[PDB]
Amino acid sequence: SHPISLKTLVQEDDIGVNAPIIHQSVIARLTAGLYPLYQSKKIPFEPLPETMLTEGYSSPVPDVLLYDHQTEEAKVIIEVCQNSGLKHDTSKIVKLIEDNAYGILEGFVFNYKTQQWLRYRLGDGGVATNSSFSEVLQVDLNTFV
Amino acid sequence: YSHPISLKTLVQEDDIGVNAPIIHQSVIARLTAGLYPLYQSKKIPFEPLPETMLTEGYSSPVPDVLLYDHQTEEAKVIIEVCQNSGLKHDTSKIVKLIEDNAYGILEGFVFNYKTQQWLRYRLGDGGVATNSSFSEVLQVDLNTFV
Ligand code: NA
Repeated sequence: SHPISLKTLVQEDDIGVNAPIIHQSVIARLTAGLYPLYQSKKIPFEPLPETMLTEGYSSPVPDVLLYDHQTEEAKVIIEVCQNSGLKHDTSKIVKLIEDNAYGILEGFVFNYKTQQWLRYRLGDGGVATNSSFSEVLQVDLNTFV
Repeated sequence: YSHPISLKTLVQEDDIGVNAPIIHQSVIARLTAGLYPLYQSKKIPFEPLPETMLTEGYSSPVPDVLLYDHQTEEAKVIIEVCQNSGLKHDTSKIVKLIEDNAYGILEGFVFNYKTQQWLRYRLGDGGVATNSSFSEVLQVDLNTFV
């Protein structure tokens, strides 16, 4: 199990200067947790951290994405809040999914301070819900953090 | 675990030279993922962290992967991932981060994914890097993960 829980890291971050470390730790946790499912062929998409969707200056760069090498598209994206709001950042992922540019089917936002998750699925009319379950991957993403 | 696509295959397939962003981040993912269970199991004491700031500000260096000592709040091992065009830069960078700064870094590595070659630099080796993938700090061959 994790040598240091997210709860402990958050409890110890009195001045808030550890936020970047905690954020990258979540990225590490998700990437490391998902990777063996990919290598074992349980999931078809490669987990990739901090990967640009395009070469544009303004390209989105999701904290974690699930990449389909065959179609050259990200199918699931995960954003970890960092000194930012869960709700705010979710309104952002919804637009990314509903504008249909990138082939993204599902998105998540995780607030590491409260360990709360929001999910959005393409086709859900712009309304997000409180879920950590990926229907694309068939896994509970909260299990990895 | 075997990698579904080898780095060799990825590079072979990118004749046209436009897939560097994906290949580079895949290397980060493989190193982070490969090392993480050693940290979880307490075989190594340092957390593998991708693209993490060494210090405060937009001035901070950000190596591709580092091994973080949560007790001293320092990176003890850093890894840069490059292709040929960045090799000279990244070799100079790891030496300077280790010898011209006080970040607590004991070892640095450059992995060139185009050639799949490793270089190592150890604090105190007088600026001279060698062609090794073995971390003495971790007692681990980093090449086993890529
Ligand atoms: Na790099």
